[PDB]
Amino acid sequence: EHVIIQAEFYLNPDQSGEFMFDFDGDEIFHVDMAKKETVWRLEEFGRFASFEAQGALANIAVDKANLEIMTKRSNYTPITNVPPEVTVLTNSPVELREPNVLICFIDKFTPPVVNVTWLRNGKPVTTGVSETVFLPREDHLFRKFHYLPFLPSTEDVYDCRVEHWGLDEPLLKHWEFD
Amino acid sequence: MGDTRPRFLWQLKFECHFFNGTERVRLLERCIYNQEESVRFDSDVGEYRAVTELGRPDAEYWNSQKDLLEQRRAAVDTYCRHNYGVGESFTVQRRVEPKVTVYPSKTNLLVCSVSGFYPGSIEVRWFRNGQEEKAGVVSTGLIQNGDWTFQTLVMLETVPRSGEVYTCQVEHPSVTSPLTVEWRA
Amino acid sequence: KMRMATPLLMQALPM
Repeated sequence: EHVIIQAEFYLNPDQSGEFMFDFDGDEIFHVDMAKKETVWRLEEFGRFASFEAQGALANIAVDKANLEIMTKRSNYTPITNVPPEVTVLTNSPVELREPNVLICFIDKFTPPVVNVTWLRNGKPVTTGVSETVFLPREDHLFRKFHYLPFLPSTEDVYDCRVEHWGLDEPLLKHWEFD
Repeated sequence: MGDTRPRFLWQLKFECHFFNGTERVRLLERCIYNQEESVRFDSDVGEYRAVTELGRPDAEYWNSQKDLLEQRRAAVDTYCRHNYGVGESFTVQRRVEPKVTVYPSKTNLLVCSVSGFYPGSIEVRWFRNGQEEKAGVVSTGLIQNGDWTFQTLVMLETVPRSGEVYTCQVEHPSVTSPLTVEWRA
Repeated sequence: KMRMATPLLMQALPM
């Protein structure tokens, strides 16, 4: 058994939207709407398939037009914020001076706008970090992954800083080598 | 986090569900406003259906366009099955071998870590001297990394004693013979 | 080539 999902959304008034394929919980790819290019989740996907990126933009335009209609039809009933659960963990078990990856997993939230900051020793880090788009869930909330490659040291301490309209204050998630 | 302006959200999902590969296919087009599904097209049903009141108009309006309903009904072949074929090679048949490691913790606890594997179907077992320990075993359950690999932690609560060999054993489609890691008092 | 499914437009002049 398997499931493939083409998932797309438009959000107002932010005017943000995404287009992505999901296989059993994993992103196959999404489209970069500005550059109009297909962005494969793993480089090697891109050598065994292709996708007409422009099509996504067309779809997004339909999505937007329909949103606008639904907004009025609902008589401007706004979405209810649902704050996320956040979880920090490592790619593999940690051994000092062995390069690892810290994972910030933001889950069970909507709408799809978040702010995520990596905090080493209370200071923002951006070196080598990466993230995913908003991934789909059956209850229609969202998942998102942030990644921070690092060298495990004993002095270094870490935090994942997450903000979202459903939260009254930034949510900090700690992690140290203990 | 400012800007309390009310938000309005529209989500489209096309879900291709596969059973025994291409054998049975179901297509689900779900339309969702502010996290509530309002109307869908279920290939098992063959036409749009309202899920909430808000969706009623679209069901009728789209159903009345019979040339489109046919496009949709075909989609299980033109879209679901077509796509399955294109992706199988690197998705359905993706195999990455787990990496296994053992180490103690306290609460004494033993920890088996299985990380970096795909797909997610996996069997992890604890052995005390080659007698499988079926009780006192506590698992973290599958964890999706978001990068097409999984990880999981299976803990054995036990009071070790030298002359006891603890084994963590892992079975997974990526390997033919189980992987085993042993830890000694 | 991977295939896209296209959403339908809602009725723009509503009743």
